[PDB]
Amino acid sequence: EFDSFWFVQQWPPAVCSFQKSGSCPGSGLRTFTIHGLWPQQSGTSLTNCPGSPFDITKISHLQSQLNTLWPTVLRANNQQFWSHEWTKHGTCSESTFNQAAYFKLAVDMRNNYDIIGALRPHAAGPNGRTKSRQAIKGFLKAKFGKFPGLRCRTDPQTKVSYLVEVVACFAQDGSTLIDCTRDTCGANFIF
Ligand SMILES: Nc1nc2c(ncn2[C@@H]2O[C@H](COP(=O)(O)O)[C@@H](O)[C@H]2O)c(=O)[nH]1
Repeated sequence: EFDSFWFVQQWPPAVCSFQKSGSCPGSGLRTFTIHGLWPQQSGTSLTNCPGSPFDITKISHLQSQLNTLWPTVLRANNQQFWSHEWTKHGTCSESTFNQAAYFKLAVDMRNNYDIIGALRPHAAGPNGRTKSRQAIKGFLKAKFGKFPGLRCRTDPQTKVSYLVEVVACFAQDGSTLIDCTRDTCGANFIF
């Protein structure tokens, strides 16, 4: 039912910068974390596929890694976030990846796709300054071999565009990187 995966990582500070009021734990993180692993089909995310109910016992061995790499950055309950991501996205690839394998896949993908690490050397790390879409995609392609998908958000008040997420696209095997085909960023953005 799926032809690929979108492995979506979020930049905590940027994500939380849009919540103009209230608390947001993401305001203090300094590394990219996991938003989700989304099975794809025909250029769109497959969602809410019939499948097994979320079962925390299937990933109990990964709780340390998941609390570190897949915390919620908006709320406080990490498990609630994992459950939601499984039911809305994970079920769509359960035909080949059971819950344990799906979450292990996301963890391995995160450990194998260190965004800041790939940008740091080329002086492209975050600093609240303007960055080039082609430059950033170029540095990530040079390091990982394929083009990532960049996701930006515009501040409703200043109209300034900020990088909020980076997508690594994978083939249906969930291991072979492929080029992403869409960005929601303009030629330049703050990072
Ligand atoms: N993007 C995002 N959503 C989160 C996070 N923690 C909890 N959520 C919740 O998960 C929803 C994301 O749904 P998704 O787009 O992954 O299907 C959000 O609307 C929000 O209510 C987080 O760290 N990032």
